[PDB]
Amino acid sequence: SAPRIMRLVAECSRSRARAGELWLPHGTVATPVFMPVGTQATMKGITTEQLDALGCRICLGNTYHLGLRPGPELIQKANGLHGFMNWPHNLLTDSGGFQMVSLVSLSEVTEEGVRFRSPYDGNETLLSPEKSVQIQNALGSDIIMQLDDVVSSTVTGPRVEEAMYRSIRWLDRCIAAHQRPDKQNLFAIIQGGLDADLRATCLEEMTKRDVPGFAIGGLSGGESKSQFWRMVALSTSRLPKDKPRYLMGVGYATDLVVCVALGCDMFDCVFPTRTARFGSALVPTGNLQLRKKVFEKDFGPIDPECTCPTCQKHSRAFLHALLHSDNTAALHHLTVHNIAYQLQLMSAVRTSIVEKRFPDFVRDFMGAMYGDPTLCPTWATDALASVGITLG
Ligand SMILES: Nc1nc2[nH]cc(CN[C@H]3C=C[C@H](O)[C@@H]3O)c2c(=O)[nH]1
Ligand SMILES: [Br-]
Ligand SMILES: [Br-]
Ligand SMILES: [Cl-]
Ligand SMILES: [Cl-]
Ligand SMILES: [K+]
Ligand SMILES: [Zn+2]
Repeated sequence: SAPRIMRLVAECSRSRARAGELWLPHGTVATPVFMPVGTQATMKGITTEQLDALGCRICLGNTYHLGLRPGPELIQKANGLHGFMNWPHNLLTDSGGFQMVSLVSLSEVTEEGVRFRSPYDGNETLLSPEKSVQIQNALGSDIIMQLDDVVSSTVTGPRVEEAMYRSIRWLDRCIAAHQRPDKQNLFAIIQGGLDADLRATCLEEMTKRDVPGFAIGGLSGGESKSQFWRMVALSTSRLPKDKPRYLMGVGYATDLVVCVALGCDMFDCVFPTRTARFGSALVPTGNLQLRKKVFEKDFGPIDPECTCPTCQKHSRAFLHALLHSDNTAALHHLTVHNIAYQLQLMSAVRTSIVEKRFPDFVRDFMGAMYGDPTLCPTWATDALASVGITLG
């Protein structure tokens, strides 16, 4: 009944890979899409303008870092979070509850919401589904995330089932609190941890609600890669095909390609930024460790196929010297490049899907990444074989 925000351009015959279009209030976004953090909280980070120049048409943004106390913040801006960020394209804004429960061990979770006491004076801050959705309505982001009860995937016990059912109840609360469904798209977040039955229950129950899209939560928490890819495959097997699948917290290139093969459409991770901080640059063969002296007299670019400004203007040797003379500017250049590599990777994946050659693409990618596609990690081989893709 409700209008679908996603159009399927193509689906490959073997895997679950999909190429599509998100039609959002600030423009169309090609999927599968990696979503960089547009929030400027980092002193060392790429700017919104450079993201626009790279071709990024949707990024992540929250106001958790602003203000006086921890939690999401109203900004009291006439143009909302888009005006605050000077961003003409699409924004995805999480609830802020994940950061509130992860960054502060003092914060506690009750059915009423996420509770915190002031570090300075013990002031009590409560983030309820109602408050989360009201803040997100004021911010005006294009896609807003349900407030959910997040538990560590390493945790086992009744707490997992408790959080799953609480996430369902909070999904209903957020749906009810959500004004402006004509301008913002609320996504549910599938919970259940590594328990197949709990996650299957969460799938069956959450897909009963007519929300524009669905996300897969509680993965990439230190769980085994077997459990990770099995949970992803379960989720996408039971999520509707005419709506987006957003897998939160995965940025490794191999994980991206594999989870595209499993049916995921949207991704996010701060991995490119962290990789840059080690003096490392992402390439089809993995990463170049530019601090090493084998690049001292290497005057080629990071990647002669890369279209990013760093590869247009600077060489490996310049970056190698800059890492040891001005680590910060080198970090900025490597950040630009790694984000451009993530975008270039997603674009090439989508192109391979549209041209009906995705399995050959995966084979080439694994060969370049690991030497020969049969040297691919065992978990990725299992995952790919589960949806009809064999290597070599
Ligand atoms: N709102 C929300 N934001 C998120 N970002 C990343 C996740 C990924 N799941 C995290 C939660 C527990 C697991 O150990 C993993 O570390 C996520 C979520 O599950 N919910
Ligand atoms: Br990023
Ligand atoms: Br040079
Ligand atoms: Cl809704
Ligand atoms: Cl060396
Ligand atoms: K805050
Ligand atoms: Zn580059």
